[PDB]
Amino acid sequence: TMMSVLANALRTIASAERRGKRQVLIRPSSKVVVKFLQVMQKHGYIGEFEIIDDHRAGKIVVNLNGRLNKCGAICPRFDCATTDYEKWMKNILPSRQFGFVVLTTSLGIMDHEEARSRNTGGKVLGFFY
Amino acid sequence: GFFDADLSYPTVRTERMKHKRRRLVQGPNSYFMDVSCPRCRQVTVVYSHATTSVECKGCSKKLCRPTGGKALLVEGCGYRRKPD
Amino acid sequence: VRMHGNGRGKASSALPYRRTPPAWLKIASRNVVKMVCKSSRKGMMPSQIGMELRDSMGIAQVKNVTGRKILRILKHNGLAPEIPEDLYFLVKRATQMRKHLERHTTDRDTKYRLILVESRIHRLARYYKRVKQLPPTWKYE
Amino acid sequence: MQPHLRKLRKLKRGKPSDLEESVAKALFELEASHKTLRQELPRFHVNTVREVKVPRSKKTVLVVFYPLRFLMLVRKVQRALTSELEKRHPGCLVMLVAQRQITKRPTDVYKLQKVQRSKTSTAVFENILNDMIYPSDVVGRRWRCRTDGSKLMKVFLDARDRKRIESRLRAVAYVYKQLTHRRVSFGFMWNPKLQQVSTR
Amino acid sequence: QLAEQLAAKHLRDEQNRNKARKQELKKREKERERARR
Amino acid sequence: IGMFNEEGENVDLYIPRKCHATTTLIEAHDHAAVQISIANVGPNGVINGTTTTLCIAGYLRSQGESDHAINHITIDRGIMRIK
RNA sequence: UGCUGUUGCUGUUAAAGGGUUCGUAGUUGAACUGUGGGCUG
RNA sequence: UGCGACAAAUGCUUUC
Ligand SMILES: [Zn+2]
Repeated sequence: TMMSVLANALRTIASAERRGKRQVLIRPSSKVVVKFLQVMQKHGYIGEFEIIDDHRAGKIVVNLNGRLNKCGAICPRFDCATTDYEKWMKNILPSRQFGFVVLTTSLGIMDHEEARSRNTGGKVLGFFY
Repeated sequence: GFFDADLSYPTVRTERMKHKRRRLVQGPNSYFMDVSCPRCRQVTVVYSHATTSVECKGCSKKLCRPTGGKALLVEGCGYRRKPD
Repeated sequence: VRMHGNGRGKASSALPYRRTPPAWLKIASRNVVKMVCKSSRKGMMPSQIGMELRDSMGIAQVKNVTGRKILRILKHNGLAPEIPEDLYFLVKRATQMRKHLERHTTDRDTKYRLILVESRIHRLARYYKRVKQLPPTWKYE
Repeated sequence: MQPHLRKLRKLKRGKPSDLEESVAKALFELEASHKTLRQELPRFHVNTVREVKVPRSKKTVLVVFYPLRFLMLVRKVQRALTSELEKRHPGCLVMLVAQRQITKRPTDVYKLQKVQRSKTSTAVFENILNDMIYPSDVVGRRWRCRTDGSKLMKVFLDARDRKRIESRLRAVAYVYKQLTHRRVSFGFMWNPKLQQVSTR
Repeated sequence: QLAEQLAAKHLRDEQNRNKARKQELKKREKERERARR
Repeated sequence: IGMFNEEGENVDLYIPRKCHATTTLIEAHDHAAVQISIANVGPNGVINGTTTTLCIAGYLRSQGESDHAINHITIDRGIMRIK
């Protein structure tokens, strides 16, 4: 059965980007998925997206602009202190000049650069570049 | 051709050829009808996919033969699809 | 059926988005509730009650007309069945198979299906005991 | 003591306001002189009346609050009551809204389990929107997330009701923002089963 | 003994509910007379 | 555009082309990539000096989807009418 | 020595998927209560 | 036991 909604959605987006598609439909949706997409949008990796209501777990239609290379989830969600950011950056990011690691913290869901500036740790959710 | 497709706003031709649970938003296939009676001429509301026995009150009471899909209506009655 | 066997079928009903009565339905809510209780006294189970109202009576989704579900109405009036409906049907199936197997002792296909049904009963009774719908010592035969 | 003052709240009938007195006057005169409203108005009364001015509208909105106990009472005669009150206030749009309570979302998991779902802001806000458009029903809902970061909610109505509600949509959106502090946009759908949008 | 202690203290509330219903009806009767005159 | 030293100058030689359909870099060894120029026409029906140029990556052509890609590019550019 | 593999291995044919199912400890497990607003630069 | 005032998230001038 389906165990992780976030992992299912990120795999679907990555495949459509690799195949050169312009739009991709994601099902089912959740609050965590929407927050992850907004972090991507803020940094310019995807376009606009629309959430459709169906009285169940809804669906999302996302517009792609060709700038995304890969996105994926990290399972299980390992704990990350403020001293572990360097280790995660060197292990799953192509370089130190671009790419982001997404975390969930007490202050909300954010990328590693914002989290470090505010001096907070948390759990790793995924990545994109 | 020459026209792209928006996943968020599909065309009527594509949306019509879809399973009821494969549409953008799922929904029913059935409806209700107003049905008359043979030699009795009363009014009854009948489901389009009825499987139990639907009978006319105070009459022969034989109508709505059940099948594997839509129910069959006896030729002695007139039926009209109700709105909504 | 996916809990046991190799079936992968997907056939079910799809509820509508708009949960309002079609506005040609003139039955009041209190009449529908009395209409549900009368069918129960005749001896019908809640799943059969819903179909009788849907087929020849104009009422689809009793919950949309009267804000309550059929089993909730029966529980309030004291007409709920002693054993949950799905457990009653599974127990009845196991009894009919066991009666058949004493006359036909070489029907090895039926013996296989009986093991599947009895496992399902123990799994279902485990859940009902946890949510306190069954006595803690129900103990299927 | 004024017989028409019976149709107001017992707290506000001591020193009634001008707008409340006019509405209470119309309500009392309507009980005797209407076939449909004769059998429902004897048990009704109103909490308060508030007027809202829509910018660049040349029309005012009269919002009438009533207690939640009369929800099914008002729904039965919402259309007749609305038109009759409007025939007595030219240049105004009336809106019948019930008074609801909201429980602030708790920060404790054990408290969150005991919250009555009728009192969440999600359930209350959508019930207020249904009150303002009652003869119509929502056939769809979507949220659009712009690249800048704003999320806008769009509500779709049936196209068969366009001729009866189109002229009121601007006022509905403004009052909704005034009450719930949330934005809303409107659209119309011919054949909502297949999700077909009618752009006039 | 525990059951008998619980039963009376939890089944005397029926009388209190009856008192509440009777009180409200009297207030309605008062309001109905007020509407009479 | 490109990599800057932070000394003020560009250190990235040969900024490559980007496919019009998919916005993907075109490598030096992509011998199936093509560039097409379409003439502009004056009001009288006679061509004009200016031309419209587009590029298609090799992967699209080998898959056989370049024709579909070209159509949507020209519809958006307004070179031809959709209806 | 990524030839003990959590990071990080292999299992059609090179060594390796149990003949097929049921099942208890164990591991894993769907969505939802949730955009604060108004005035200045 | 009587009396005064105000609410009520579900109409008692109500339903059967
Ligand atoms: Zn007949």
